Amino acid sequence: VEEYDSLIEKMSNWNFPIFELVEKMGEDSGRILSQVMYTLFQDTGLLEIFKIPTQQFMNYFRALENGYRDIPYHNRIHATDVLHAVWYLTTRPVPGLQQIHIAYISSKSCSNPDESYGCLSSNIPALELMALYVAAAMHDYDHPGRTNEFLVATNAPQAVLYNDRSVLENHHAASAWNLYLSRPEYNFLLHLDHVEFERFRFLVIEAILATDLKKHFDFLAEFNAKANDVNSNGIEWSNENDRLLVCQVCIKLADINGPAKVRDLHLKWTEGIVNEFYEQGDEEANLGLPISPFMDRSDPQLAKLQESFITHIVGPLCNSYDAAGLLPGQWLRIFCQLMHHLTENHKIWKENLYF
Amino acid sequence: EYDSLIEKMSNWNFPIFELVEKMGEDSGRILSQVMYTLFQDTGLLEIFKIPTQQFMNYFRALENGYRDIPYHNRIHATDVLHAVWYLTTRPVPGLQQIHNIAYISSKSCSNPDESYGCLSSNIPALELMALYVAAAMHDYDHPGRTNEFLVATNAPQAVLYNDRSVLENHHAASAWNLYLSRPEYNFLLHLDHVEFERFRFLVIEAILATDLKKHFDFLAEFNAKANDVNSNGIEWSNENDRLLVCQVCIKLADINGPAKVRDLHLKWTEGIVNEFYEQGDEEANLGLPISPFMDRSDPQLAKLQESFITHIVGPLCNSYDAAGLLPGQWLRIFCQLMHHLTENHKIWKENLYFQ
Ligand SMILES: [C]OC1=[C]C2=C([C]=[C]1)C(O[C])=[C]C(C(=O)[N]C1=[C]C(C(=O)N([C])[C]C3=[C][C]=[C][C]=[C]3)=[C]C([B]([O])=O)=[C]1)=N2
Ligand SMILES: [C]OC1=[C]C2=C([C]=[C]1)C(O[C])=[C]C(C(=O)[N]C1=[C]C(C(=O)N([C])[C]C3=[C][C]=[C][C]=[C]3)=[C]C([B]([O])=O)=[C]1)=N2
Ligand SMILES: [Mg+2]
Ligand SMILES: [Mg+2]
Ligand SMILES: [Mg+2]
Ligand SMILES: [Mg+2]
Repeated sequence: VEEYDSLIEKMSNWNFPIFELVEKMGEDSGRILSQVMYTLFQDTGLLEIFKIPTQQFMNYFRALENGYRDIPYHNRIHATDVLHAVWYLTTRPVPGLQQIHIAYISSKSCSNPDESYGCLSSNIPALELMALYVAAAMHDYDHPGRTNEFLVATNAPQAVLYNDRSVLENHHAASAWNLYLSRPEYNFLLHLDHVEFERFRFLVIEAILATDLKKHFDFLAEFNAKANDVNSNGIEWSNENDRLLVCQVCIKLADINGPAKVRDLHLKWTEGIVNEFYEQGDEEANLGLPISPFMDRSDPQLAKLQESFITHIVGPLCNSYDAAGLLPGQWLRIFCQLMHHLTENHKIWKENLYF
Repeated sequence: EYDSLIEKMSNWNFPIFELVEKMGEDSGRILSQVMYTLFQDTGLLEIFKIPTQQFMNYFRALENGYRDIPYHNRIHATDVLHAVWYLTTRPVPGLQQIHNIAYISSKSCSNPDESYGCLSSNIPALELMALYVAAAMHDYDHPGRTNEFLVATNAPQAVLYNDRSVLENHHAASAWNLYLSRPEYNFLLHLDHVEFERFRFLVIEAILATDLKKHFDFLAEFNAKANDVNSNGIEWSNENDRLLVCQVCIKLADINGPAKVRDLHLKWTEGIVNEFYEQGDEEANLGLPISPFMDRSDPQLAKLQESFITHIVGPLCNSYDAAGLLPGQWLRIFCQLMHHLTENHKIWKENLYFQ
């Protein structure tokens, strides 16, 4: 209860210094995702709204956590960071977004300054935002630190099992749900009815499956058509598919936040993913496979990787989200914190490349 | 045996149940024998230098993976394989030829003249083999339940595949898993990494197209390309246009019954309802709502047949026929299975309206 208010205050910062929390937990850093999950459901009130008994909640997420491996990047910490991002993006105030309001959540840890500000929490039903948060928690569960391309190339059992389509992302969702159903001391959704649960599950899976970057430009196209058509009105908040698509793009952005954060955090995350890349290159080399781009430890091209990734993947996504007026910011023109971070970071790396 | 069979199968209404009966004790080998026969007829054995031993090893395994169930069995698999072969080889009125990169011709007929074309002339041999192999696999290890049943009951397969195309993913996944499960099966040993990778892709795409939840999606996409009056139809040079044609081809092959002689249509109908009723029997036992048309003690057999021919089969055949891809002959044009389809559609409309 003392600890609760300490943490919720730290996480109200977009640049939540998570690695300090991992260090502060030291010995019990393995429980980071379960503690943050609890904290955020309390903050959003999702516990009271769906009458979630704490024992099972904690049972499940404690299991989920342990399903994340001890690997540089695709671990409990990443899962937690992404969960934070989606929560922040869906709760915090957005300039010029209409409010509207089947239950809906509010973050106890802030009210919309005025009526010129809206929250996604006001426009997306609580059931749907819970899916997104739970999806964030699961989205990389039991990730083996290899890419889809690697698994397909090597005809890995998983790759065969899923016919080479969204191999990891299907496995994340499948083994996560398999866990949830694997014992009754996990069924924290016991107070949702058949239809609510069916739907919840659907929404979670769609959210997880959207994190595959092979589908990146497809998702991005579909979103600009709906949201960023100049002759259309953007997002019909009343429409089921328009709401899902918003959440899909939200988690997509949450999953790759680093370049839109302070350098300190961006670089820590970078360190993690390349270390995971190099382990894969090490294995590729051993099996006599062509070493994937930017995975040859004896040739980083770290500037080229960062710039390419910001330019081709992160940049266009954030601009679509920003153009659609869905990014939390404040009035002056509008100041969008992570668009500043993204631009500052994009410039630093353009610089290291050119010179 | 060879010349006997190939002559019988040159009939669109190939009387398969006679062949199953004629094979009697060796009726379990029907799919492997027909597979062999048709690759010989098309010359696919010589073109990809396929060693018979492994070919037969694999397909004999594949056969055994088909269960002893009313409808989704080796016989259905064989029927569908026949349909795709017939549709892709036989002469099509008014279709341009192009190449008759390897292409096949059926030893068991030449285009009567230059006013006739074959699909075999317009789709590469690699791609048509995928289709045929896909037909063979397309229902492998089918448990005689619907996707909706497996999803409803949170069956392990349904969880494994996150409720998307559950059976169709399993058909392709466990089929390929078998092919790779021992080297005495590798009949494609003379394709290079790229050719094989691609072949596999094409096979899976073909199998996954047989999910009827994607029916209206596939149907839309096809009429857009093929039957647009302001577009120039099918670019036979284009990879995606050719795949889509094969997808629609197998789609149509999987549900051919209504476009066959009433004798055959009704035999197939008998099979599927017997499979339906076994599922209803189980639904009843688990205290689940019995799915439409699955309560043996209440067939509504006319309503099922009429609905299915009108809403699923009818529109598909008309799209294929409008796009001028159906084998037929000049007079106007007589399309045999359009006649069958219409006569059958009328007989069922009649049993409904009147009885
Ligand atoms: C959150 O903070 C950051 C996250 C960063 C990052 C920097 C900060 C970064 O700097 C260059 C790179 C990545 C990155 O590559 N993540 C990632 C990649 C793939 C993958 O699919 N790869 C490498 C093939 C691919 C690349 C481009 C397009 C398609 C495929 C799968 C997963 B995952 O979590 O499952 C995650 N993430
Ligand atoms: C080859 O010749 C014939 C084939 C016939 C047929 C008559 C002749 C027939 O008469 C009623 C019905 C069927 C049929 O239903 N096949 C089938 C259906 C579904 C399915 O998805 N069902 C039942 C829900 C559904 C029904 C209609 C529309 C959408 C969904 C899954 C699979 B399978 O193999 O997995 C196979 N096939
Ligand atoms: Mg991932
Ligand atoms: Mg991730
Ligand atoms: Mg099927
Ligand atoms: Mg079938």
